[PDB]
Amino acid sequence: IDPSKLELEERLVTVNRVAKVVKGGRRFRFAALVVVGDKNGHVGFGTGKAQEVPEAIRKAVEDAKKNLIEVPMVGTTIPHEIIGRFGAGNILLKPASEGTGVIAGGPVRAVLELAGVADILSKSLGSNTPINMIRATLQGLSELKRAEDVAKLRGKSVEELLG
Amino acid sequence: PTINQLIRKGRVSKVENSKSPALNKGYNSFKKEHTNVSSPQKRGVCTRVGTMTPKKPNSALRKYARVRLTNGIEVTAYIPGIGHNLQEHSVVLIRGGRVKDLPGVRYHIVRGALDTAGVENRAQGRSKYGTKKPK
Amino acid sequence: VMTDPIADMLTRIRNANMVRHEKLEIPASKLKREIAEILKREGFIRDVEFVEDSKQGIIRVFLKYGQNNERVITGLKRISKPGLRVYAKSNEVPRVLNGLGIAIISTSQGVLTDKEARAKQAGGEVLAYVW
RNA sequence: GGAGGUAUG
RNA sequence: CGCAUUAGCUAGUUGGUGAGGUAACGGCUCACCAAGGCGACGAUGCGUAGCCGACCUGAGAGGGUGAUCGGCCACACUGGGA
RNA sequence: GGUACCUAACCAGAAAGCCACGGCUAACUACGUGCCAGCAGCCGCGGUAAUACGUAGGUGGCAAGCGUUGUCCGGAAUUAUUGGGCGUAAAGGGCUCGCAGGCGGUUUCUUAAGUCUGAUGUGAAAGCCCCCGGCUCAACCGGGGAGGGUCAUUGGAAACUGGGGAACUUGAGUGCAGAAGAGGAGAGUGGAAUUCCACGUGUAGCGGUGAAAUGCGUAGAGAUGUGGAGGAACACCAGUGGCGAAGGCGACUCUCUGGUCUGUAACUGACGCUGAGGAGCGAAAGCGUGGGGAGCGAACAGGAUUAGAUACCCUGGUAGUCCACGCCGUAAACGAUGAGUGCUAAGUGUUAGGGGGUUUCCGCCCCUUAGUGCUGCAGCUAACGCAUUAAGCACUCCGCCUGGGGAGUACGGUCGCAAGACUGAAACUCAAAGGAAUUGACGGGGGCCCGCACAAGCGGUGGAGCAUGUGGUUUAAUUCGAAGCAACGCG
RNA sequence: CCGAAGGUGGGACAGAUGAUUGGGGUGAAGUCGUAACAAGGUAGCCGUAUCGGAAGGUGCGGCUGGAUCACCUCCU
Repeated sequence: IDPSKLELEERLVTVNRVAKVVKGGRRFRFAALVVVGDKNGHVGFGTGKAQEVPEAIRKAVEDAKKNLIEVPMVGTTIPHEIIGRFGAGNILLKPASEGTGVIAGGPVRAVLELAGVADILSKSLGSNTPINMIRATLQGLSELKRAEDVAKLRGKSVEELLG
Repeated sequence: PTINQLIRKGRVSKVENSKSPALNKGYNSFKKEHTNVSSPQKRGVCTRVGTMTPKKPNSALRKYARVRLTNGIEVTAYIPGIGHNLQEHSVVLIRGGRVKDLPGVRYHIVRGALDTAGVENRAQGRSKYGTKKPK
Repeated sequence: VMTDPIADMLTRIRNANMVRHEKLEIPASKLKREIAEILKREGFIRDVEFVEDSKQGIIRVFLKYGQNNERVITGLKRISKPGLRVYAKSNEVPRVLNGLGIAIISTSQGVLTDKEARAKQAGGEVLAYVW
């Protein structure tokens, strides 16, 4: 995916001050986690370290732009329920009715709102570590099957699939 | 567990317990039994009024009272605010609320209830210290 | 010992599918054979052969992969198990993956998919989900 | 080149 | 509803014959026969509680409550009797 | 009740407080205070610059209310049916046998208990939900419906579960033919070595330690040769080798005896799996009775070491270790990994078989079972790692876990001669305890390397007199600063 | 005849209280040692027995959740 053609918004999920101990004291760095997305079905996340916070955030954006994925979206919701699982991060994502809006936790919300999903239910069922919740969310979103492509794979019409 | 195991011996919930057990017990004088009645406050008589040292990292002389409640329980209650008028035999009203750094102090004395005077010269959050509005 | 042949057959497919095998051979039974036939009719497997022998027969199932070697069958779950049977009312027959997958219900009309059983207003034992 | 055995602060 | 750190309980007890009694079937009571009945699918014992429509909570499954109003039950200083 | 309601006149006049403002969490400054006074739901504030204490100003959230406490649900997937786990974080019973129970291979017929379905009946009113209407609105009130059950009566369907009958052979077992094995019990036998006893030769120490001593020795030790007594254990073989359910089993021979593996398709034809409670087995220590007793060795004695040394070290040494019977029933009883079954890349050793390929063979190569190791895909895991011997993918059954202490404790019960074992809490208390991995630091850990670091030398200091600085003390003041290296002829 | 209450008696069960006593928990700075964490300076831990002011020591058996250096197999 070329991020130049997409109009990508950036959202700063978290900035953790981490420390490497050395003789004399402690080398602090900042680990920024940022999600970016076009709000039209593409979303990605990246992680950047640096000694200053602005530079950390800049490096996260470049990383995120490298790893964009395409989230299948039926109308304003997801095609079907899925449980995004990654390590201990375990996010359930359920399709919702029109006008429900995005009902998700903090980090999960960033991913879904930047992906441009308008109506979706979610619930974090495992660890709330931001990095792993995001990884679980994108793993789950990456497993969503669109009805049209399923029909092609199974050799049927969409009429037969939906029934 | 297996479904069959669950049938034979079900699940058992964790038994959560009250933070203020002394307030959850009444006393019937006729039967000389403790009743199980939850109360927001209990009346008591001060048997001892003094000061305790807090556990570290804190340091102070924290004013407390040993109170015998109407249900016969003896509890230590913390006296909030600056200065107080409690002595032995002072009748006081206690409420729930631990003092984090005072081991075994699990209740507060309500300022401005029964014998406990309001706090002198208190002007903000007066309602919490039983001080009437000055003019 | 063997306690759920249906579950065991589903697992053979799941495991073979996971490593993108072309075919697998399952020991046959009437009920397993009916499930296999549904998978073909619904386009989850390529073909199913029934080989006779002195014993109970063998079902050779040919798995189906799209372009880019993509697995058509994403997952299989056993629902009704020997330890806990699952029967559904006609109106409570489940849809699987929001209608993108199927459920196989054993009914007095026969071994049907969820859609087929629903059209007949029939319930029964919910054997498996396939998506 | 890697695994297994045989005094106070 | 809880407890197995409650495992055996029952002797009109469980059936039968007959009689008595009841608005009425019935060990409901008696007399005489037999030894049966209940229990690990939790009897018995202990503890706890009026039950419900409903009320509070929860996405739901559930959890808690059983005040006001309605239904049923039980009680009337304590025990028994008519 | 002259109440509601209506009309008229006068008057902004009588009618705003509570909590909070460090983060979670919307809302910051000044002063006082100085680990005191106090605050606190949690992290935590406060020890002379407090946005956390108290006050004041301002701001924020609500508002005739506002806070605190108490109780219930949620968040809590934190008892997980929906919807969790048990290698190392809490959690697999020490292991087997097995009653009840749970679960169960394939075909066909039948039945209709479970299962699905048609109709009928019923689930009061109020309440919740939907739609209307009346109180000036709202609360509230009223009308009409909807909704609600492992519900009952009566028909139907037969795929699955259950019951009955008849078949099938893969599971399981039997027969037949082979194979290995420290599997067990009993009875014998053998060689080495230690100790002791007797004797010959022989003389001054032997033994022990970091160094010594206690101890043994001229009463002839230790060393050396021959023979004998007795007890315990079985070098080499010997191997992530074998066998066993586990504990465990290692000299040889014989007696009795269990199990596993391979081939065969002769036979039975689902006869199977798991298994609470129960029964049996279960290292070492320990216990009872009676034997035995070389070595070893709790306790204990003495010699050392040490500030002390109720220890490590040394010289002795009792129970015990051994045997028979009985009891005890616990281990880091460990693979910290329950049993059964099936499925899912390979490479490579090794143990016991079978079949074959060129053969007298040897052998090499190929295949196949069943074990036992290593590496390693997919997959799994928090990570470490597991990976056809799963910690992967599934299904059946059993056991067990729900923060750390209190505590494997108290009470009760069962068992035991006793020691104790099994079962097994709570009050109270903390906001952690913990797993894996990472960065550094450290080690009386290892490796490598360097330095007036040591070594190889030279001359000093510490002693004396005095100069100077410092500490202490004395002073009216003995001004102030510097305090291991890195303060002290220093500013 | 049946029959409440009451009386006598011995047991069962539950609670309260009790001289004295036993550990347990928690506490801003106490005393004695230094048992564990590195090879923690005698590797540690588990069961058991015995001994000792105290941590603990020792014996028998077991485990690696043991450091350092040598040797035999396995794997790369």
